[PDB]
Amino acid sequence: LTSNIPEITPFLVFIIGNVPLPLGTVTILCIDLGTDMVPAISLAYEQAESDIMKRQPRNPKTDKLVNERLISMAYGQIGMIQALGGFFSYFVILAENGFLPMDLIGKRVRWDDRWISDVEDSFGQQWTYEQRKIVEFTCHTSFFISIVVVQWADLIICKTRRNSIFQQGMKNKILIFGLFEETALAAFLSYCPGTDVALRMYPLKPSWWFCAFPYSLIIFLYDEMRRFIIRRSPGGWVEQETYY
Amino acid sequence: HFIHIITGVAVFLGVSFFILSLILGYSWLEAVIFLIGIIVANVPEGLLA
Amino acid sequence: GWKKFLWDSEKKEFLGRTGSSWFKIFLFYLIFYGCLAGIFIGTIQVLLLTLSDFEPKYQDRVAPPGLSHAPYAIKTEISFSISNPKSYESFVKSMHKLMDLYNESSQAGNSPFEDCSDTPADYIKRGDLDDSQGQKKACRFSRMWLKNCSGLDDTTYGYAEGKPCVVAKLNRIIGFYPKPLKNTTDLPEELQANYNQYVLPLRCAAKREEDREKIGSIEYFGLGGYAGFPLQYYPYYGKRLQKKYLQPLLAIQFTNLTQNMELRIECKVYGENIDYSEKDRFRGRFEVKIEVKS
Amino acid sequence: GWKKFLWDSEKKEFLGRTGSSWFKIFLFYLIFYGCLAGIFIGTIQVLLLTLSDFEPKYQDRVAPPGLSHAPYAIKTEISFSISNPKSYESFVKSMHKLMDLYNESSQAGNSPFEDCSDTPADYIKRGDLDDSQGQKKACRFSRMWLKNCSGLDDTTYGYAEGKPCVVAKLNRIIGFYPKPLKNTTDLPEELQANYNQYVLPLRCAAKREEDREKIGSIEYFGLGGYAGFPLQYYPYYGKRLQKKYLQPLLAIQFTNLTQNMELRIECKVYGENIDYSEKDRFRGRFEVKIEVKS
Amino acid sequence: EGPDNDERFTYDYYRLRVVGLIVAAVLCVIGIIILLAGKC
Amino acid sequence: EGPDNDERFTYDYYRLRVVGLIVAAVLCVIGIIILLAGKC
Ligand SMILES: *[C@@H]1O[C@H](CO[C@@H]2O[C@@H](C)[C@@H](O)[C@@H](O)[C@@H]2O)[C@@H](O[C@@H]2O[C@H](CO)[C@@H](O[C@@H]3O[C@H](CO[C@H]4O[C@H](CO)[C@@H](O)[C@H](O)[C@@H]4O)[C@@H](O)[C@H](O[C@H]4O[C@H](CO)[C@@H](O)[C@H](O)[C@@H]4O)[C@@H]3O)[C@H](O)[C@H]2NC(C)=O)[C@H](O)[C@H]1NC(C)=O
Ligand SMILES: CCCCCCCC/C=C\CCCCCCCC(=O)OC[C@H](COP(=O)(O)OCC[N+](C)(C)C)OC(=O)CCCCCCC/C=C\CCCCCCCC
Ligand SMILES: CCCCCCCC/C=C\CCCCCCCC(=O)OC[C@H](COP(=O)(O)OCC[N+](C)(C)C)OC(=O)CCCCCCC/C=C\CCCCCCCC
Ligand SMILES: CCCCCCCC/C=C\CCCCCCCC(=O)OC[C@H](COP(=O)(O)OCC[N+](C)(C)C)OC(=O)CCCCCCC/C=C\CCCCCCCC
Ligand SMILES: CCCCCCCC/C=C\CCCCCCCC(=O)OC[C@H](COP(=O)(O)OCC[N+](C)(C)C)OC(=O)CCCCCCC/C=C\CCCCCCCC
Ligand SMILES: CCCCCCCC/C=C\CCCCCCCC(=O)OC[C@H](COP(=O)(O)OCC[N+](C)(C)C)OC(=O)CCCCCCC/C=C\CCCCCCCC
Ligand SMILES: CCCCCCCC/C=C\CCCCCCCC(=O)OC[C@H](COP(=O)(O)OCC[N+](C)(C)C)OC(=O)CCCCCCC/C=C\CCCCCCCC
Ligand SMILES: CCCCCCCC/C=C\CCCCCCCC(=O)OC[C@H](COP(=O)(O)OCC[N+](C)(C)C)OC(=O)CCCCCCC/C=C\CCCCCCCC
Ligand SMILES: CCCCCCCC/C=C\CCCCCCCC(=O)OC[C@H](COP(=O)(O)OCC[N+](C)(C)C)OC(=O)CCCCCCC/C=C\CCCCCCCC
Ligand SMILES: *[C@@H]1O[C@H](CO)[C@@H](O[C@@H]2O[C@H](CO)[C@@H](O)[C@H](O)[C@H]2NC(C)=O)[C@H](O)[C@H]1NC(C)=O
Ligand SMILES: *[C@@H]1O[C@H](CO)[C@@H](O[C@@H]2O[C@H](CO)[C@@H](O)[C@H](O)[C@H]2NC(C)=O)[C@H](O)[C@H]1NC(C)=O
Ligand SMILES: CC(C)CCC[C@@H](C)[C@H]1CC[C@H]2[C@@H]3CC=C4C[C@@H](O)CC[C@]4(C)[C@H]3CC[C@]12C
Ligand SMILES: CC(C)CCC[C@@H](C)[C@H]1CC[C@H]2[C@@H]3CC=C4C[C@@H](O)CC[C@]4(C)[C@H]3CC[C@]12C
Ligand code: NA
Repeated sequence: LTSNIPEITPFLVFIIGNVPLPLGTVTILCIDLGTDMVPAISLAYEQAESDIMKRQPRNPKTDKLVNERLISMAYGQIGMIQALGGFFSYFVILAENGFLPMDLIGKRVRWDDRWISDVEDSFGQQWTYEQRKIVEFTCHTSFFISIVVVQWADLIICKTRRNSIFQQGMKNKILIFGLFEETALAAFLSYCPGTDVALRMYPLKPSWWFCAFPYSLIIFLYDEMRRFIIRRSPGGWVEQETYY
Repeated sequence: HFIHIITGVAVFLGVSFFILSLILGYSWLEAVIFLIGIIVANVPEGLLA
Repeated sequence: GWKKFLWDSEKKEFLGRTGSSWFKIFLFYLIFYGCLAGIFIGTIQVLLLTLSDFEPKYQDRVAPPGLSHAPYAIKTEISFSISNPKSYESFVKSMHKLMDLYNESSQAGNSPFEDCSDTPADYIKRGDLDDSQGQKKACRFSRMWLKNCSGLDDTTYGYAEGKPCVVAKLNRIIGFYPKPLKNTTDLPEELQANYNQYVLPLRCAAKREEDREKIGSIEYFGLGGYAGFPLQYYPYYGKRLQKKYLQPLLAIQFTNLTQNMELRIECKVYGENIDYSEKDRFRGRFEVKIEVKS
Repeated sequence: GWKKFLWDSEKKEFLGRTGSSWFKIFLFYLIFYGCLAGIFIGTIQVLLLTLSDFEPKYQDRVAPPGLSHAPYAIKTEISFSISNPKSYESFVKSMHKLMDLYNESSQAGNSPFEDCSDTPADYIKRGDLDDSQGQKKACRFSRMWLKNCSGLDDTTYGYAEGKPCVVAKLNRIIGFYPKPLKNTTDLPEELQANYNQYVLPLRCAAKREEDREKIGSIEYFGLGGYAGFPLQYYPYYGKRLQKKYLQPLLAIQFTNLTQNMELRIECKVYGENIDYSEKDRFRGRFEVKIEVKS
Repeated sequence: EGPDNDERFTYDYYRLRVVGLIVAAVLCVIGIIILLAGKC
Repeated sequence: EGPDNDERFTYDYYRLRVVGLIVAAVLCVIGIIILLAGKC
């Protein structure tokens, strides 16, 4: 439920701020049914944190499976950071090719037209229609890769609901395999010849792959300090506000 | 219960971007098409499987 | 249910929480989103510091250059009736919009428009891409050079009596030097005559072998009377270093056009650093569908 | 030079810069140091969240326990004249400071001092190291138990007529259970008699073989009359969980002490989780130099 | 930087794709190794 | 946690020193390798 935000926010900005389209349909589908599945199917193999045979039976009317405390995390805090990282990589790709952030607001009408073969950028160059479309597609590819990068820290902060990573431990071999495969698939979809023809995903330059790293570390640190006050402070604000 | 929750935020975000698409200028065909896109976009294909 | 979860009067709750909870949550999200905004802004400022103002870091997506045209035809079709005047208005409005930038009133004084050779010439380098010698100077391009398509004599530009014009233009690229083909034994048929090294040739033809006969006399107008672009207007130094810069233009009159029939005309530029693409139908060449139905 | 670099009146400079520079630099350092302070404070708050309030994370540097004493002797020497009263004042003030904490007035009511066996007994576990059952309860230790060194009869405690006392004390350690040596054939000579499993024995002697003769009768006073510490006062739960806790004490009277001669007396505790160190002369044992010069 | 500055408009995407594939492959292998390490 | 909780006051400094020395040694070697790599 965390990756839904960095998947819907781009269209909301496409209609509101009038910027070119950041994320494509063929990228959302490749994430939802590809990358996300293996790491999430692996989360099931996780061991206990405390003695489960000690607590009383759950209540059916009050304790649920999906409560608002979860929505506040996935839709409210982690997914938001994921969206910021995706938009960051986006603006970087468009700024390095000639389209600065000040000139992107208000361009969709001419950025989409199929018959305007002269679109001036921030430096005065004239871009044909297919040329600007290739850049938009390369932005979809890097946005999808940014999503994978942030899913790393999301799978790690989702491994433990309360306990710390330095306590439980990374003894789950399936989760490790999920991260490795999740990265190999993204690299394969971008670098294989004939992918920019079949699926419309162009190769990335090596400096772009590092635009989502800081957001991922931040997600890890935020959730780590989150899962700390809950331990030291039982019954406080952090508990009745963020404990799934 | 989970399905209920999900469908709630999807129809809330759609009704909100419809009123917004009317305060900015878009025609009714675009505002209606936008609503349908936002709702369907809030559905997770693999969580049930 | 319906009523209680909305407002109960014992715990003084609205929607589920009390007065102090909505405040704790609102304050938390205000601080959280504020930090998020500040971080995004800082990471965007370092980006403004990374790039240069006089040159795009990557110039591989725009090469070779395209070939655009006025008028603005949708689906690459120019269809209009010689009787109904409200048929070619959308075209003339565009043609006029393009030529309206070459008015002599705009090009006046020593700066930043200097007088250049009335006959095609070689390149001109105004230094490097720096701010040392201020705003560079660009060559002047007069309207009158285009003979029968200038909007100065026949405002309509030809659409009035079944003789249309098409002003072709080469896409502006920073630091791009046009290189024409040499006089060696290998050269297209057309290009042999009037080889002026300093001119980049543009030549239109028919897409299909049949249409050849149905297309009449393609009369090109340009600098010096040649069917090309003079190399002296290059290279382009970019907006920041060369504001008030005019790119050459080439007029094409499709005289003697068969009536009531769709004609597919493909125009193509030739040169070394010019390459076409089977996917982009505007890279180096362009297609136009003309049908003067009357 | 001397005058100009101090104040010139053309550029309106003081010490070298103008008015606006000192402000730019002062503002920069204020913001910089402010960020530095905020970062250091945040990294210290996460540290306050890491550790526990009822238990030190690392307890390897304090084991086994030491053996301190009152009085407070500097260089481990107790030298005083039996005539001049202003000679043993610094000692009595300390002895008194230590015993002043075992006043009966302080130990009153059911909490948190419960009455314990008047004779040595076994350990007592008041649960785990949690806050569930509130403040734990500690056993009462009466002053009078120490017979001739209590400051209740002879305030001076003995220093008045050439018979001093030494109140020995075992260093308080959280969760430390004292373990005495068992009755097996291997045990020191001294310890054989009066083996009360529940008592940790303390026995003093002479450092050198010669001094033996010059040392008189070592008379130990303690709980039950034994020369040790009762196991019932353990373990210690820490200040937070056991405020108002009293540790056992053992009085030692060095009767029949030779006059005008430095005597080296070494006291030593015995037990399983007790180990001495050749570097720390206070780990388990202690040394005292006594010289009652009169 | 002169007429023959043609390099300013070229990028070796071929070599980049080759390396990116070598890397993807290695990561895939390592993953398999970790997955099967213990069932042998 | 009971009388025989003796482990709560012990630390294996020996093993720690052994490992810390193995590591220091490795780092020293690697350094030499980098330094002389090129003069052969
Ligand atoms: C670039 O130059 C353009 C042309 O400049 C003219 O020719 C050059 C060589 C010089 O001699 C120069 O001095 C000339 O002006 C210039 O555009 C021109 O702008 C004027 C001023 O608005 C226009 O005149 C007005 O024309 C209309 C009717 O226009 C008919 O024809 C045009 C095509 O030419 C069609 O597009 C229209 O739909 C019409 O069919 C008149 O109604 C209007 O009346 C006004 O003036 C009269 C007095 O004369 C008053 O009584 C009225 O109340 C009105 O105020 C004007 O006479 C002229 O049409 C227009 N030319 C073209 C081809 O559109 C352009 O602005 C210059 N641009 C720059 C950036 O310098
Ligand atoms: C271009 C811009 C991009 C925009 C992107 C938007 C992305 C959207 C992100 C998130 C969507 C949020 C939508 C709301 C989600 C609410 C979750 C919810 O409805 O979950 C259902 C819970 C049920 O939970 P349960 O089963 O445990 O109950 C058990 C009860 N038992 C046991 C007592 C019976 O019901 C409840 O929580 C009660 C319902 C509470 C509803 C609160 C509504 C608040 C919504 C908006 C507020 C905005 C105000 C802004 C102004 C602030 C002031 C400055
Ligand atoms: C600027 C860049 C920002 C990037 C942000 C995203 C980062 C997310 C990716 C990686 C985060 C790594 C976090 C490291 C955590 C280490 C924790 C650890 O070490 O805690 C030690 C545990 C505890 O042990 P214990 O005391 O319980 O044992 C008891 C044994 N008894 C029972 C026998 C006594 O020990 C154990 O877990 C057992 C040993 C497990 C060893 C795990 C080693 C593998 C670690 C990471 C794999 C790499 C993933 C890379 C993904 C990229 C793909 C391209
Ligand atoms: C762990 C459990 C995993 C479970 C997941 C199930 C695994 C699924 C495995 C395989 C399904 C993938 C099917 C992909 C089909 C791509 C079809 C394609 O590329 O056809 C190319 C067409 C050609 O068109 P044309 O003839 O007009 O060209 C004329 C060009 N001229 C004229 C210029 C020469 O182009 C087009 O249709 C253009 C439109 C492109 C449409 C792309 C649709 C792809 C949708 C989802 C992809 C998700 C798969 C991700 C892989 C996951 C691996 C685990
Ligand atoms: C615990 C979890 C362990 C996980 C381990 C996963 C294994 C990682 C596997 C492979 C990573 C190494 C990749 C090396 C590839 C170099 C290839 C190369 O030749 O690449 C050159 C590019 C420069 O490209 P250009 O655009 O300038 O030229 C383009 C010029 N044209 C296009 C015209 C040709 O450079 C590049 O791609 C730069 C490549 C990225 C640099 C690696 C950075 C490593 C980051 C953090 C590691 C720090 C470890 C610290 C150790 C602590 C020990 C306690
Ligand atoms: C690119 C993405 C960047 C993202 C960076 C995000 C950084 C922002 C992180 C935190 C800022 C939010 C701070 C909000 C403080 C005001 C909240 C407040 O008003 O709270 C009131 C309560 C005190 O009320 P009570 O509980 O006594 O009353 C009991 C009442 N009843 C019964 C309801 C429980 O406050 C409490 O409990 C104390 C709880 C305070 C919350 C601690 C959360 C700390 C989380 C993260 C900080 C770590 C940042 C690491 C970043 C590294 C960057 C490289
Ligand atoms: C238990 C132990 C397990 C161990 C398993 C080990 C598995 C093997 C490991 C690695 C194999 C590495 C293979 C490297 C392939 C290099 C292919 C390559 O360098 O091709 C480059 C050229 C295309 O260049 P271009 O001129 O068109 O560039 C565009 C130029 N412009 C656009 C400017 C005009 O290729 C061509 O022409 C022809 C390309 C023909 C198709 C090659 C297929 C390669 C695709 C995928 C294979 C990799 C899978 C690795 C595992 C992934 C798991 C998910
Ligand atoms: C580019 C520059 C390259 C530079 C490379 C330099 C080479 C580095 C050489 C060696 C480093 C590895 C050291 C591993 C030693 C493990 C030994 C071990 O058994 O240690 C256990 C301790 C846990 O101690 P305790 O107190 O819990 O138990 C005490 C229990 N008693 C005392 C009772 C016994 O654990 C520990 O010391 C934890 C040891 C530290 C964990 C390593 C963290 C690595 C950090 C960043 C690297 C990330 C790379 C990501 C890859 C990107 C690829 C592109
Ligand atoms: C071109 C290629 C170049 C290649 C060069 C390779 C060089 C060789 C590489 C590595 C050699 C590794 C040697 C490992 C030595 C292990 C020694 C060790 O584990 O000893 C531990 C014990 C002491 O334990 P304890 O019970 O007292 O602990 C205290 C217990 N409490 C305090 C609680 C009572 O040792 C003892 O008893 C006896 C100790 C006897 C003295 C051993 C000397 C080791 C010191 C330095 C040698 C390392 C230099 C490496 C390079 C550095 C370059 C600057
Ligand atoms: C323009 O095209 C016309 C045909 O539409 C050419 O004139 C024709 O010439 C043939 C002889 O070859 C005569 O039989 C026809 O009667 C002519 N028709 C007309 C309408 O004149 C004409 O030669 C062409 N002119 C140019 C310059 O290409
Ligand atoms: C205390 O020490 C004194 C010696 O200072 C002991 O008394 C001496 O005993 C010897 C016989 O062994 C006599 O010759 C001396 O005259 C005695 N001197 C004095 C001052 O009495 C005495 O026995 C010791 N008492 C104890 C309890 O140890
Ligand atoms: C850790 C968090 C809370 C720090 C967030 C720092 C914020 C407040 C900082 C980070 C980068 C900063 C921006 C950096 C550059 C500029 C350009 C200048 O012409 C106006 C101020 C402006 C726009 C700054 C405003 C304050 C800013 C956004
Ligand atoms: C990147 C920089 C500028 C961020 C610096 C953040 C500073 C202002 C933050 C970081 C950690 C914060 C502290 C965290 C915990 C506490 C304890 C609380 O009982 C009083 C506030 C106090 C003392 C906070 C004051 C503000 C603080 C010091
Ligand atoms: Na989803």
